Amino acid sequence: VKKLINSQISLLIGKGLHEFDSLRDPEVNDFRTKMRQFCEEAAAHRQQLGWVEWLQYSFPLQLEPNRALLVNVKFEGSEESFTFQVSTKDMPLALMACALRKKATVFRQQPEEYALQVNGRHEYLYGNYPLCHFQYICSCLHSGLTPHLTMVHSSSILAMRDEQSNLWSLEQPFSIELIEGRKMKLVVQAGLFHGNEMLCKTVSSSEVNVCSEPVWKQRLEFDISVCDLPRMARLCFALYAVVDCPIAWANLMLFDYKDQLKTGERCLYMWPSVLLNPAGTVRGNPNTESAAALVIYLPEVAPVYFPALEKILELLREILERELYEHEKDLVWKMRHEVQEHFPEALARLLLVTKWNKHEDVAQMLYLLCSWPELPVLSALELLDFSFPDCYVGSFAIKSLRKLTDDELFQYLLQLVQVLKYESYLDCELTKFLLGRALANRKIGHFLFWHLRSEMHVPSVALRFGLIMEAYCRGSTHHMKVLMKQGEALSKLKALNDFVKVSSQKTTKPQTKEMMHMCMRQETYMEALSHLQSPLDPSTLLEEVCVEQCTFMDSKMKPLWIMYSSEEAGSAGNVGIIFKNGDDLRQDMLTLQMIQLMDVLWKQEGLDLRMTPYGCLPTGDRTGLIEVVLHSDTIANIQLNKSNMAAAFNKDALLNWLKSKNPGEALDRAIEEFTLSCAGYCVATYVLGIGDRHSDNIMIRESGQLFHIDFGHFLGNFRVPFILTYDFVHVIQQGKTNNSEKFERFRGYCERAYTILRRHGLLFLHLFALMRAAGLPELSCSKDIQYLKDSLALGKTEEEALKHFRVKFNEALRES
Ligand SMILES: C[C@H](Nc1ncnc(N)c1C#Cc1cn[nH]c1)c1nc2cccc(Cl)c2c(=O)n1-c1ccccc1
Repeated sequence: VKKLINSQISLLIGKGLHEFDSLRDPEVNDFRTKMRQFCEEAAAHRQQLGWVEWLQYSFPLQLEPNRALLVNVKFEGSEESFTFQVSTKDMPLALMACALRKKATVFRQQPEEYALQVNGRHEYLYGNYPLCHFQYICSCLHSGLTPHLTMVHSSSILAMRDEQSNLWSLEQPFSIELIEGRKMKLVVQAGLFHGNEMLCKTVSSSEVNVCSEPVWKQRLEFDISVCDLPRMARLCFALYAVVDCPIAWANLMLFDYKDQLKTGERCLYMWPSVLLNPAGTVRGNPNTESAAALVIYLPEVAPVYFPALEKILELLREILERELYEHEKDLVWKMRHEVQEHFPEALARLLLVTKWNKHEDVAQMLYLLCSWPELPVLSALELLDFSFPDCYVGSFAIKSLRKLTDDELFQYLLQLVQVLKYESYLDCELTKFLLGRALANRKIGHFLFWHLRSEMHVPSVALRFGLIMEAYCRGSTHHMKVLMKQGEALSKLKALNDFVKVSSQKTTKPQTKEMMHMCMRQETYMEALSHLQSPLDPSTLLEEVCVEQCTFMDSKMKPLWIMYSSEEAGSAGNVGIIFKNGDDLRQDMLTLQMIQLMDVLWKQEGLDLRMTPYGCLPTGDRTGLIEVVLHSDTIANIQLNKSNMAAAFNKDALLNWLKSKNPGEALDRAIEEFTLSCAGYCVATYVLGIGDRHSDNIMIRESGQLFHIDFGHFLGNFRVPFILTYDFVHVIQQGKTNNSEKFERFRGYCERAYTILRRHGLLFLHLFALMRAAGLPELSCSKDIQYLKDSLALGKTEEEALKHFRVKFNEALRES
């Protein structure tokens, strides 16, 4: 019985559990235990949660940041439905109060015992809040569509819970003896690093010939006392050749995870190259066989652990804040004590002057860290940055981070996961925290898994991600079932796309399309492809898959197009997803995630650019899912101006198009939608650098809202300036050649959107800092990020920045 599970875990996480054991690594062994029971006691807690507390776990709310409204309401055991009229300002209960009395009359005669399940979705309606504060309601009301809810009893929501049954004396210089290696001449650079910059000095070595397997036994000496290496400090090797050609690199913690200094001899299996790399990880390559190892000797010292801590309890400027000439590092460190007293939110600037190479400053720096008032989240995001490796800051950072909402957590989740690659050991506070939150919220649970599942093909993180995944599973056995269902859909889809690629090679679109439909209609594909939660959205219920509607785009990686339909969800149950295999999909997810962040900040200052935030989810190696936006066409299609329709100038295709989708008065609103979304995405794509936009990767929806697809290009990689296209300019202007009233309302939208993002310019900056961890080729250098500072123009005055933004815009009308 524990063997079925372990086995289902191996399947699910993409690595066999037996590969852990088989490592005889003690660090990994107590990781697996200290975490198995954090997680099971977490689940313990879970199966005794109250019923509403269960709803808040399995189906956490969806929420937006005077008039009336129609709502069909059901019950479980039946199909009889009543329509209502409630306003947008009622609570969920008014509805339920009113829902039972129209029953208490048919069945011929207590609203607090209930919840409104949205229909054919794992979404529910309950709480403090008005009706239109809800993400579904304020959404059905635009679409003007009737909400369809279900009165689900407390007895029913406990039934589901039930189902989910589970020292400092050493003052000589530190040095290593080099030994052998196993792949002109050969060089071996080595630095002592803490975070970003180095403690000691650069230390090359004896030259040898590429005649190698080489042997060095040169005693390599480092410029720093031993009593003064910090608790971290990573030692950082690098192997090249000249008469410079990079070869491999390798890092390692100078201390045991269990705290003690590292002696004495060990073997370093190195990762290759492309030139000395403090940021790569401090575990070694799994490729044992192929891998160039390096062997060194970490010398002896008597069993010196690293001192616990009541015994580091030992001990006009401000044209300053928010790079130095550090004839100013002084006054910062000098009067550090009332930095803490009178300026707490500059903790970071301080750590970035603290001496890590000498333990007296560190002990003193840490001394102010424990008394430090906690920070605002924006600040804690800063401290996660690589250049604050320190266990303690990271503890402080995590400490200040518990004041996150599950909503903001979900909003920064992709970065926090990237941060997991910096961590120097396995059992860190961030991991404990993420699993804590994840186990405590099933939407968080969902997306944490997939952020990890999607990287198990990358050797540098397969072990850690694997390890956490398994823990998550030990604490959520049921949710493991639901994720298998998903991973199997994706397994099959992949096979089906392989077939579609191959088949399309030798035959026509109707033939391959009709062939695919049979592949699908096999018993095995119908079972796998149906009746699962959507990896893109766990409240979306992919149920009965419509094969007649499935197709594939006749382009290079032949993405698939899968429609679905729930009968107990009606029209809002007919949804689709896109399978794409071939491309790395992490670039887009980042882009769509940031854009969605833009729509939140704008909405939080009362500005709705009617944006369009479709899910994008990478699931595996160059493989992931994209969410389908029904009722939408590419501009490029629309502008082909074909015959059929009911356009004398190509300029008018788009507008005519718009007209035919919105006759009578509805064309007013669509133009408006159009104008708003076009302001959003124009500013979105200008701030972010999104390149070569053309009518093939811009889509418009019948409502009018336009949105962008295919985000390959990013942060102005080929300075990307503002773009305004004549033919949306022509739609904005309702047809007219000279509609300055409608066009400048449009310029304002843009200016507002731009200024609102500028006041959070720092959030985006902190968030792009952490993503540097992600290996995204168009996001690695220090000055890919300066693109975002000169976009946001964050170093100018608000009246000045908007001066220059105004130049950029005006030059972009001028193209048309
Ligand atoms: C370009 C269009 N794309 C999206 N359509 C809606 N909703 C989205 N979410 C996306 C998307 C996307 C995307 C791709 N890369 N990054 C994001 C699209 N993508 C496809 C992908 C695979 C297979 C097919 Cl058969 C199609 C397909 O027919 N269209 C399409 C073309 C014109 C009119 C309607 C549909």
